[PDB]
Amino acid sequence: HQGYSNPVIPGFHPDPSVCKAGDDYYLVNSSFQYFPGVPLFHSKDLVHWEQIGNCLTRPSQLDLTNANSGSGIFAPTIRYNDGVFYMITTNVSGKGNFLVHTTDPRSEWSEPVWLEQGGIDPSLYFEDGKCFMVSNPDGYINLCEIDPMTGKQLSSSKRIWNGTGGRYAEGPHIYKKDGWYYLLISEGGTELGHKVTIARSRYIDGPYQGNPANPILTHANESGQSSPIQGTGHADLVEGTDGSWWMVCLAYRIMPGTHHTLGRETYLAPVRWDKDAWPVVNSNGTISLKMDVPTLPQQEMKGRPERIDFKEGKLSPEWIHLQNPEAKNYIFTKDGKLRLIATPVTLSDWKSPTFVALRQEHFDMEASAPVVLQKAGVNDEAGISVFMEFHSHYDLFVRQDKDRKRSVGLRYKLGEITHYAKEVSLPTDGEVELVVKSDINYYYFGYKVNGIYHDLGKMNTRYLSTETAGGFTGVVLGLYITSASKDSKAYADFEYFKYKGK
Ligand SMILES: OC[C@@H]1O/C(=N\O)[C@H](O)[C@H]1O
Repeated sequence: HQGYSNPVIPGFHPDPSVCKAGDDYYLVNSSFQYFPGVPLFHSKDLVHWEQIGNCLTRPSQLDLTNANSGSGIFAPTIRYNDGVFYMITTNVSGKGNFLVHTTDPRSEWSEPVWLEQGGIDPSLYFEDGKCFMVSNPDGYINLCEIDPMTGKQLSSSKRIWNGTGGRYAEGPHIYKKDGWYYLLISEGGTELGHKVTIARSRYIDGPYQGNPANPILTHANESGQSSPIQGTGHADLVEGTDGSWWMVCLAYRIMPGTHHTLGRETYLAPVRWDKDAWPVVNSNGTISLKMDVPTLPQQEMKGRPERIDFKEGKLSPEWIHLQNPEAKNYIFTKDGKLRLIATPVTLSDWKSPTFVALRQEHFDMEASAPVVLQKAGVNDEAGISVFMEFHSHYDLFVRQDKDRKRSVGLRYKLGEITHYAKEVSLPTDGEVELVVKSDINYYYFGYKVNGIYHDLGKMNTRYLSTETAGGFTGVVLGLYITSASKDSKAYADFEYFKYKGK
């Protein structure tokens, strides 16, 4: 009933949108180049969230050809109306705006319903048996009516607002309260200038008048400059079960030199919203890591296991691939290991490698996995990659050398640099466990064989940040295999994946 920590969903979980279905809450994030797309969460208290799945789970729903950290799936919105869940988003690597729907969030969602109105950050609002769509073509918030089942546009598009004057007006959502249509948007861009602004009108099609107190949430001003959280924005308003008001929003945690590697994460703020009043977010339009505020009655949810095993023969919803995966290269063995089949595709090829990953969700963490490389030709490799983008990733691996010898290598890919930090000869018997640790300053790398851990050294975190590497995503930790030899049938088995955050 009192207090929680932010972020409520750590690591790469940007552009949160939430809906209330009775006493249940469901939340979606943008996923960019990753498959499956649009992670889908469930909560009873807005604080604790369980990933129950992903909205885009089949190739027919999600074409990621040539997608990267700056393309693919952008901000999604989730809405619940009359027993139907709708998820509306943009695929910028494909045909643009669309939605999918379902009556059961845990089931397979529909095929895409492609939409006419352009721009990005589409969102839906329902009233009087009608479905209204907003998005942001040419920087203007546009409104139209749609049939959400057929995707047919039923009214002409109208420009309803263009924000307070701040840059990159996006994330529009309409709500109705106290006889006003409230239009909430993001301005300022998704870096340090991020802010949430709100306008209202007696008519859904305007004219909209801005809140004199805008912005309603931002760390861009003097009041936020010292905060370890920056870039607060892309909010979605939601009602508590007790009639209180809340918002989910994105933000990030800054690192030295103004860097962030954990992506934009999902944050929660309380909102005061009196009858006939404008909303005020957490008193002064800021949020904190420790939120000492009343909450809905709290219920803990299932999280990521400290040791993930593959005995069940199914990866949980948390696991993500680069672009559209070659599904036959990920298999589960008789003794319950993850088996990854090699292809020649490296992690720098801008195509889908045999690569599957979990988001890094803590500054201080340790992750590890045993690696059993088999049927390998010379220079075939398998291991763990600390991955931001095809041009920005640190790779720790077991490599097949000549004469049945093997080694552990550590390779840093940064633009035109491909730097071999270490190449260490292995003992011919002994299962190798590869180990990646981190703190806010460095990744540390090592390996364990025959009960002895060996340090392979460290590398700065800043080179994998969004500020350095570009794009819209966060660091992921991936298991991978790449062949580089004539006619290779190499594969590698991974018995578990350990992840523990401090
Ligand atoms: O990518 C175009 C805009 O740039 C931004 N921030 O820098 C906004 O979030 C995008 O809408």
